[PDB]
Amino acid sequence: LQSVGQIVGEVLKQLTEEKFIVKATNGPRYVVGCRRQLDKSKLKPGTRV
Amino acid sequence: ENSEKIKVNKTLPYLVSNVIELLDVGKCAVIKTSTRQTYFLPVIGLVDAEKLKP
Amino acid sequence: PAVDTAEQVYISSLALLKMLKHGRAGVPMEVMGLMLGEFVDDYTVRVIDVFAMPQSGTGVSVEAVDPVFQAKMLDMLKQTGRPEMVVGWYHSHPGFGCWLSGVDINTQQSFEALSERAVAVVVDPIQSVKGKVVIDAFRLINANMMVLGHEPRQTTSNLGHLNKPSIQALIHGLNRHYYSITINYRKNELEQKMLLNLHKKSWMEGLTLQDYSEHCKHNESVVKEMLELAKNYNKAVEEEDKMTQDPKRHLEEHVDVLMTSNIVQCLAAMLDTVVFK
Amino acid sequence: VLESTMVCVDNSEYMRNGDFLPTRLQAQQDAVNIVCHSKTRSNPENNVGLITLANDCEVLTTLTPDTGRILSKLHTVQPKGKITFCTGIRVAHLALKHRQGKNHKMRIIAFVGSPVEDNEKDLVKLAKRLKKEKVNVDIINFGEEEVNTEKLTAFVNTLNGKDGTGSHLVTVPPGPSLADALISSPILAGE
Amino acid sequence: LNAKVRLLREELQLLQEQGSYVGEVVRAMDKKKVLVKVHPEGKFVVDVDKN
Amino acid sequence: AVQKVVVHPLVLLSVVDHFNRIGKVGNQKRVVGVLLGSWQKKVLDVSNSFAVPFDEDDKDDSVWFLDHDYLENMYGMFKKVNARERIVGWYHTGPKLHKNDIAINELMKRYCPNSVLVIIDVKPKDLGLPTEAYISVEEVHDDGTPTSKTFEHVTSEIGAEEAEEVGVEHLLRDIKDTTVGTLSQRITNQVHGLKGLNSKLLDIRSYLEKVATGKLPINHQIIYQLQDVFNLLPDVSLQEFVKAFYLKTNDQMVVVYLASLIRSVVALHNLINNKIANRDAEKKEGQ
Amino acid sequence: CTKIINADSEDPKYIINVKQFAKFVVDLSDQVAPTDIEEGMRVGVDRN
Amino acid sequence: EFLHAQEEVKRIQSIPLVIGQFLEAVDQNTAIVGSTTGSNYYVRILSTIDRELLKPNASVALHKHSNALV
Amino acid sequence: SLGLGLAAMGTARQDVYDLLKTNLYQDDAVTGEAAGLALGLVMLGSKNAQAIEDMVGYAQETQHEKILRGLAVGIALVMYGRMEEADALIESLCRDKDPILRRSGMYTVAMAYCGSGNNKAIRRLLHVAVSDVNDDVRRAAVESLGFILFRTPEQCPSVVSLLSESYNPHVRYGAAMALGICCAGTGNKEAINLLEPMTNDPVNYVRQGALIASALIMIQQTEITCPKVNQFRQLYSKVINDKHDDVMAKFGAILAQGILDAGGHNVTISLQ
Amino acid sequence: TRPANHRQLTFEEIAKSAKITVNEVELLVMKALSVGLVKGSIDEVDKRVHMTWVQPRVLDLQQIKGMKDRLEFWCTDVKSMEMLVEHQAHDILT
Ligand SMILES: [Zn+2]
Repeated sequence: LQSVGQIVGEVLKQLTEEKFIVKATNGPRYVVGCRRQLDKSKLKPGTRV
Repeated sequence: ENSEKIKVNKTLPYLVSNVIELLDVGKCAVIKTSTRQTYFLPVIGLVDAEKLKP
Repeated sequence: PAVDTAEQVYISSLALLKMLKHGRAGVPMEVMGLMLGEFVDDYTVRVIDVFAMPQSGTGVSVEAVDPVFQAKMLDMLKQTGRPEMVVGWYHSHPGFGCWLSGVDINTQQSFEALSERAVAVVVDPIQSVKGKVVIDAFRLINANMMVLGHEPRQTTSNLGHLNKPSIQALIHGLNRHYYSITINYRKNELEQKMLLNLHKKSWMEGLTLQDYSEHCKHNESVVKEMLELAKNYNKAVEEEDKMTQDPKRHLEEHVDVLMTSNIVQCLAAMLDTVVFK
Repeated sequence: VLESTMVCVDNSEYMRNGDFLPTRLQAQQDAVNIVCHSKTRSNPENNVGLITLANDCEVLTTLTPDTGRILSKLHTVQPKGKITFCTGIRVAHLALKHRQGKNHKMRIIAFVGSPVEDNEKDLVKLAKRLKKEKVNVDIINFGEEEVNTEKLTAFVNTLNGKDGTGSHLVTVPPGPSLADALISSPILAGE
Repeated sequence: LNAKVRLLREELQLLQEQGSYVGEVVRAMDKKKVLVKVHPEGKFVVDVDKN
Repeated sequence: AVQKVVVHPLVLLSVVDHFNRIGKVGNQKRVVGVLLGSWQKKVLDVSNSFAVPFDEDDKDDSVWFLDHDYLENMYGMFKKVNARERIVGWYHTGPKLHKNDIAINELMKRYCPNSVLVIIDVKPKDLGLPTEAYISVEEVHDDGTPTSKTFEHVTSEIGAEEAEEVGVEHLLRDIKDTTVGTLSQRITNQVHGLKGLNSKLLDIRSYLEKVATGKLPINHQIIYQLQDVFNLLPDVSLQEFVKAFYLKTNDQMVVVYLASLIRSVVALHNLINNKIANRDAEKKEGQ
Repeated sequence: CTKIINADSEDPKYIINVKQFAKFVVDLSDQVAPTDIEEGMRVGVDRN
Repeated sequence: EFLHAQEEVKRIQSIPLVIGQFLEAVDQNTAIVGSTTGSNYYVRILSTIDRELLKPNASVALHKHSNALV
Repeated sequence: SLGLGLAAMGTARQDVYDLLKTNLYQDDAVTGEAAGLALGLVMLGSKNAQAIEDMVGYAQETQHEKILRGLAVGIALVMYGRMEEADALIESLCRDKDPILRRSGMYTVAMAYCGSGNNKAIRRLLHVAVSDVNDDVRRAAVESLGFILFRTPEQCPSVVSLLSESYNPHVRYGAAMALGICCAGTGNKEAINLLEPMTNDPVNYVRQGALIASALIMIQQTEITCPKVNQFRQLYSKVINDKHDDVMAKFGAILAQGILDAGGHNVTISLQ
Repeated sequence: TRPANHRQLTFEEIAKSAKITVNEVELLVMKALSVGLVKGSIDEVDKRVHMTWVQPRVLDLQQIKGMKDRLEFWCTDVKSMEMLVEHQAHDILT
């Protein structure tokens, strides 16, 4: 009951290590940070997050 | 007491939505809210996980 | 009697931190809680601590107080050694401003009926970006007083003013139904030192050396940039003095960074060579 | 009579002694159940907690008005280690002081069947101290009577002082039934 | 130094102030009122400021 | 086991407030509470805490009354408020341990298998963090010595949620330092580093004094680590190192020289402009 | 109201189809005639 | 205090910004943008965002709340 | 309590002091503020060790910021006219962690080194005007600076020209009020030159302070004596007759008129 | 025993130590490094061995008194350098 859902989006541009352009499905495009433990190189243009 | 609290927290005005995609990691969801929106749920919630077919 | 524009709500460090934690730990759902505090004489509302309320689903209202939980945990806090009354309530408004809506007004009216000093505080975690705490206290204006032409709150001193009311609160009726109380923070020296411990640097990082290859690369990069700015500044001085700024300013910034970095590392190396043998 | 009681229970190895049918463990379980129920029936506002006397003392249940939880938490008590009576009693006094309801008399009934290996001087000092803080330490002796009877008499005499019926000693060398011995005892008679 | 600090602070204030919509004036109906259509939502009649 | 524990500003403030209120109502050397947090690998995140009623006989040193019922009730209500915070340990605001710490950790291990003590010193120091973390490990000493159930130190750190960082920064806005290296502050940081190194070396020397005289026994892990430290001390008189050191110092000094030359030329330009402006102003005033 | 969810006898739990906005599962409120609801009857619904 | 103000500006040039298309420059330190949300705003430009590079119809990040081009 | 303190100002009557002590020994802001201020007025100059001890102890032990303010002004008045005998108390109050008590320390500096131009006190106040964190204490420090320098009116504008151009509005207001106290009933020219731009500020209370200081300075001044008095009279009239002018700016203008025409053009303000 | 200043052990030194002629000190050091007892290298052209590590072991009270003396010296040096830096930069310390 205390688990707020996320919003699915797609990576687009692969900015600097800590910056990713992500387009939210049926929504706008943001520049977002990545969770530390999530680890990187698994988020390439088109990847679902 | 626990069931009463769950009943109070399941206040009626739900948002009718789909279960477009179902994943595992426990189970998850990629529900499609009828507000033309898509929401990933890491925890399905109160539902019984009755196979919740896509 | 008339409450004057001098009353202050003193939100303790622990109270404020708990408020912000609860807000950002339950966004977007409207989180709520009680204020274990104390009215001292007439101008003080000391919110010693806060008291989270379980998410009741039915938004924020009197229905979400869950009085049994209130009484049980208040009794047990008293057992712990925290005997404070409930001076009002707090509830978040995640991103849509810091004011009161109709349900908020009804709840605060109920709290005033319990005791006509309770303050309703609102925290907006979404716009509470680090460096700016958008929190605001409120109390309702009796419907009779405003129509009677008398001001909602007395004004006996210059304290209480110096606060610019928010446009959002105005358009939602800041002074027509309630009024914003001034929020003060009671910061103890021990608490401040504990807070400093958060980002306090370690003596290691104080005495450590930057990677030497990276240092050389940075020096070379900045010196090349400063070369380019030197050419630009030469052309700028020549042209301005022949026909009679950004180049000079950027060059000053680059020289400053170069000097500070190089001197710091040189001294750190000297200290290491001496101290570690 | 608004009462706050602490039932100290020995779970030392000597509870493996089987003089009381079927075992000393089951006998003490029945006795504690009976005494707790007797305390609760009279003025249910009374509250009862429970202490385990093992290699190191423990408090299984603080002062509560319920008895089923105390029974349930005692049922899983097994015989182990050795008794530390002084520490058990001090923990009981601390629990009494921390009891939520300050409008209760202070009682501690101790199933202490064991040879109490403690020094007589500090023993009498503890008894007098408890008398000073106005405690009533009732003591149920079933076991090494020949060893601990004089010390238990010291307990109760020092606690009573003069006309101090608060603290009592009940010794049961015979083993017909611990529960029946307790129910037909002065401690429960006044309730 | 005072001028520099004041400039930065004023920039901070004016930049953290909320943005503003852009609309197309259908017709300056009435004084102090302007029928304006704001993209993409409907069209309002705004009360123009005194500046 | 747990390799790291990160305590939070909210936990620190709550502990300080608990100690203050208890010492205001009465007098006690320690105050005790439960630490609530979550695990992410072997990195405990102590994100909350709550006090529990607790008193002991400071003379007996083995009689105490930690309230398990109060503990479980508060834990249940904190579960109701927030769910991703399970009991992960306990804390006591005592500068030093006591014989009761092992017993209370045994008590807490019933609520958490990996129960961790966190001593949060309300008295504010100046070199290290206010939190010391301990995990109770009892294992047959490969040393071959008698084994007793005792604590073992756990690496501790202070971290903050973003919603706690905002509050911390706001509370410290008046006495905050710049989040940038200004030359004066960097030199000050180096001086503080020397201070910390000296204090740590003094502590090690005092421990060596005590163990050598005989007051304390030889701790083999301590001696191993000290041996490794002395092995790790560099050699700065080596010619091959002195030459590289002088080379790097000369490179840094030439960069500094170029910087200072540029700065002096800029200052001269500024003064030329000022002299010209003064000339213009005085000529205009005269005419 | 595109589906009365069978009315589950008691606890109706009506469904609504606010056009261009969303679908919802809602109930009545001070509806003095909880029977005159039908399906597709174009009911009025609050905002919050 | 000057260092603090600089740090505050560097901060408001934050991470969670919103993408949008800078449409044109109205005046100095102010311009019109169209955010990917689908709405057009008259926002304020921060200082030193290379107005030379800031050409019409350019991808730019916007402050999530004030929509300022940062 | 206020009336009795005013009536017994400087008398140091033991009975009045003890009655005021009893009235102060409660938990109530309205009574405690007056009780403390009247204690200060009664003990003024006496340097009574008992008075200082009792007032500081109650200030430290109380919980009402209003009582704290009253006791702050009271201690300041108590340690009046004592040039160097006030330094121990000044150091104690300045090092105290209660911001109201630090303000009390600023006021103690002012009262002790009143009208002496003591450079040590000026240095202390100027240091606290920029090092301290509490804007209240900064403003009190600037006011104390004016109180110290009132004897040499030409001297103060040199100090306060820079303070008036401060990014801290509280320090700006303190600068204005310090100029007012220093050049009260003097009608200096550079002081008015500094006040006028401050009279035109975007901050609310800086304008009030500037207006009141200008009234203090130009009290009993004619157009010929100061060719700006008519200008400030027009300014006061304009600010009073305005739509958006802030409440406190209007308050300051109204006061300014009152002081400027104080006593029916028959009384001036001079501290000596 | 050898301090980090002159940890350059020599073939002749190892010969005067555990009895072996200098034609297999090389093999002995190879065995030590391979087992992991020590770390470093062997410059047999100059006939010396560079040690940059040792496997720590358990020590005696006198072996710890020596460490205490070495610390004493290190603490003295650190304190002297601290005082020098603090006094020199006194006017710019924040
Ligand atoms: Zn609300």
